[PDB]
Amino acid sequence: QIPLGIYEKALPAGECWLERLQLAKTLGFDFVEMSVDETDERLSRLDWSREQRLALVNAIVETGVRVPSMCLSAHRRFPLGSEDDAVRAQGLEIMRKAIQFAQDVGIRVIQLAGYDVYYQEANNETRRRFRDGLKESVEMASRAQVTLAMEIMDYPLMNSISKALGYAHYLNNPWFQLYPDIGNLSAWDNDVQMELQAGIGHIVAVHVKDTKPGVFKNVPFGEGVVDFERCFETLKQSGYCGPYLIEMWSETAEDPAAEVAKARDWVKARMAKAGM
Amino acid sequence: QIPLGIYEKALPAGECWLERLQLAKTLGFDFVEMSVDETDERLSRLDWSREQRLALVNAIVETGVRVPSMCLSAHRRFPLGSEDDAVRAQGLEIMRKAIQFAQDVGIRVIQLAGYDVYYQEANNETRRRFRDGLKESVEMASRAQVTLAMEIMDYPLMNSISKALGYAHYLNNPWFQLYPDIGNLSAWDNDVQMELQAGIGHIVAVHVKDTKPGVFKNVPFGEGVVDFERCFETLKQSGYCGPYLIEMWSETAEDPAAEVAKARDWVKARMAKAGM
Ligand SMILES: [Zn+2]
Ligand SMILES: [Zn+2]
Ligand SMILES: [Zn+2]
Ligand SMILES: [Zn+2]
Repeated sequence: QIPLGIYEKALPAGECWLERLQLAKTLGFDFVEMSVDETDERLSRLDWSREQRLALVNAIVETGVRVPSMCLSAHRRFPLGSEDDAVRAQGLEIMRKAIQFAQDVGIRVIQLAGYDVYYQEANNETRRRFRDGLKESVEMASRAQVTLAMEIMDYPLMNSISKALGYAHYLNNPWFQLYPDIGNLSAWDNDVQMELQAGIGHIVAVHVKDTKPGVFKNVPFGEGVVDFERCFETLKQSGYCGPYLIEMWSETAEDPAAEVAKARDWVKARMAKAGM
Repeated sequence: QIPLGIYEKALPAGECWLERLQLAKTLGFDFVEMSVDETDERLSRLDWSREQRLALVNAIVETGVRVPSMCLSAHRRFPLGSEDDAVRAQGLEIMRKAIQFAQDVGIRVIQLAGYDVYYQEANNETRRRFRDGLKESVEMASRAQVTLAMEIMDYPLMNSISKALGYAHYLNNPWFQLYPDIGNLSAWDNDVQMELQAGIGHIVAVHVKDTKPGVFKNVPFGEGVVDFERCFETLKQSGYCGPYLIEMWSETAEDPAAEVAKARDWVKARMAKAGM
C-alpha cells in the first residue's frame, strides 16, 4: 500500500513532536516530513541535545508515524555555491549536522535544495563551488550511509529530472538520488511524463503540490497546471513504490487540520483514479 | 575519515548492547554490524518490544558507536527461493520484520543473503521464487526507504559483483545496492580488481576478511589469497568513500579483545600502504 505523508509546515507550529505526530495519524498520514529551513528556530534543531533527539525517536516509535525525510532548505540562506567563503563553510557545516541528525533520529532521506546561490546572482564560480560542495556532501553521506536526494526545484539550475540526473551521473554514488517535486517539474518547459519515466531507478520520494509558471508556492490544488492523475499514472506504470508527500503551508490557516483533510482527500481521489 | 567497523560476533556475546558498543569504542571502532542469523535467539530481535528497540537507540546515541548495518543470514534457514511455501512465507515475513526493525532502530543498510536456497539443491523454480521474493523485498524497502545490499557470496549464484549487478539492473531500484566481501570475491575465479571498479557506483559498504581457493570462512589476516593493499588501492582510486567492516569471530579465539586490536591495526596498515 502507498505511503502518504504531510509536510511539517502544513500543521500547527509547535515544537512538541508527539502532538504533531498524533495529529498526522489522526489525519490519516503514515509520515511527516521535517523542515530544516532558513529560520533559526528550525535551524536550532541541528544543535539539539541527545535527550531532544531521543525524545523525537520516542514519539515516532510510540505513535507509529515516521519522520523518514528532512527538507534541507536552509541552503537557500547558506548555499554551497556561495563565493563568500564564510557562508559556504556555514552551508557545509549545516550539511554535516543534518547528516549526524539523520543518523541520530533515523531519518531515511535528506532532500537537498539545488541552489548554487539564491539571494545572490549565479555565475560560473557559484556553479563550480556548488558542484564541489555537492561532492563533499555526498562523501559525508557515503560515510554515514545516509541518502541525499536532490529536489527538482523552483530554480533553473535544477528545474528538471534531466538536470538532477546530470549531477547523479557525475557523482556516481549510490547515496545521491532524486526527489522530484511534480509541481516544480510542471512549471517550466519540461516533458513531465518523459522526465518521470526517465528518473525511475533514481526516484526515492515524490513531492505533491500544484503550481503555475513562475508560481511555486501556495497555489491551491486544482488551480494550477499540474496533471496529477497523469503523473501518478506514469509513476505507477513505470514501477514506482515509494512515498508521496503532500506539500502545503497551512500552518498559517485558521484551521490547518481542516485544510490538510481537504487537500488529502483531493490528492487521494486522483491517486485512486490513476489506479492507486 | 574512513569509517571502520566491527562485526558483532568478533566481540563477547550477550544482550547488553551498551557494553558491546562501549567495548567497540575503546577498541577504536566507529560502528558495529548487527547479526540476524539462523538462531532463534538472534531472530527474536525482530520481535523486540518498542522499549527494547528504544534501549538500543539510547545506547548508540550515548556511546557514539553506530549500528548502521544488519547482516541478515536468517535467509539460509528461511530462503526466499524455497519451494516450500511455508518456509518461503517465513523468509518474506523475516524480510518485512527486518525492514521495520531497521526503521525503528535507524539501521541504514540491510545486507541480504544471496542464496535462492542453501541447504537444498537449486533449480529453475528456486531461482524464480528467489527472483520474485527479491522484488517483493525491494518494494517493501522502497516504501520504508531502507537500503537492501546484496553481499557477494560463498555461493555460485552471487559469487561476484557482476552477479549482484545483474539483479540490480533487473530491479532498477535505488534501494537495492551492493555489499562486496573482498574475501568471497577473491575465493573464486573472479577478476577482483575489475569487479570492484565495475560495481563502484553501487557499493554501499565493504566486508574485510581473508579467504582461500575453496575455503570461505575464518582464515587469519594475511594467510589467504586476498590482496588487501591492491583492493584498498582499487577502491581508493575509484572514488569509494564508504565504511569498511572487519569480519572476525574472535568471540572465539584466545583473547578476543587483543585479537581484534591486532587485526584492526593490520587492516589499517594495509590501507595506509594503499594511499589511505
Ligand atoms: Zn541513471
Ligand atoms: Zn517540493
Ligand atoms: Zn549499474
Ligand atoms: Zn562478509
